[PDB]
Amino acid sequence: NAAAQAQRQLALLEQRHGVRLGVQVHDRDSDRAFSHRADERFPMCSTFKLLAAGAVLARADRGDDSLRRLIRYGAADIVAYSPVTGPRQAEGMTLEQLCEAAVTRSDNTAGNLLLSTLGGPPGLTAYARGLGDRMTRLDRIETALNEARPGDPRDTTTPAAMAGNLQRLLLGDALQSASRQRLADWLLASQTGDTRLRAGLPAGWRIGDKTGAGGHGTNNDIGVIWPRDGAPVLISAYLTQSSASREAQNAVLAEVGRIAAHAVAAWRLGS
Repeated sequence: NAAAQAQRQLALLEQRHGVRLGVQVHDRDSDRAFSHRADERFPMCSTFKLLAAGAVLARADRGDDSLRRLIRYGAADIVAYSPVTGPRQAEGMTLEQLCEAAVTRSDNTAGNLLLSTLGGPPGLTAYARGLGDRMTRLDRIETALNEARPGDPRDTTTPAAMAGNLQRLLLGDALQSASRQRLADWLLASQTGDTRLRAGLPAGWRIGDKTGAGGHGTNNDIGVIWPRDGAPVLISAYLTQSSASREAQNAVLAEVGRIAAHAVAAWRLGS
């Protein structure tokens, strides 16, 4: 069937690029799924920012925080790759501006500032447990969490666990409808994955995605695909142990996107 063909394609792709690849895809239209290593652990890298923004939105939903709250921070708090938070440091930024910077732009200081409102990495882990995710754990802050050492449990998820979180946050009831829309909008506005999953999608399809990259040849992309004419598709793609360049890694993820889009189309056509 289409799921078996997609799984064979992923196995061949993994072998020819010398990587360890973890993928979960779930098409909400046909309700069908396929996966590869979906129960194995992979380093999250910046993909944690999707969860962090979800946790902030959930707090806003229950009145435990406010998206309009102004957060002050110092030059001493700035870490690498902070294109939004760096220039705004003296004036501060609101919680919603920080969520947008973290999700849409992958701003690292923004991610750390979100974590600071959640009780740190332990707060994000607790949030994941509340979503029914028994695997994901965050232990470090940016950029330490990007080490991505094989075998290290810190700062890891599984493709299946993260796909479940995408479902609850974007498509289910973990967030109120308005907050669900905000998160989708921040993800759909991202460009950081233009050469990753999005590059493999048919014309007119959209993806709201969160990328990440780290040590040991780690490069990830997770999100929700909205096809041109179909219900949403959850996708979580984690790649690690590449010996190749970043551009080569990105092209592997683009091919995962093509494999996923073809399976969705095949389920639609009845192939």
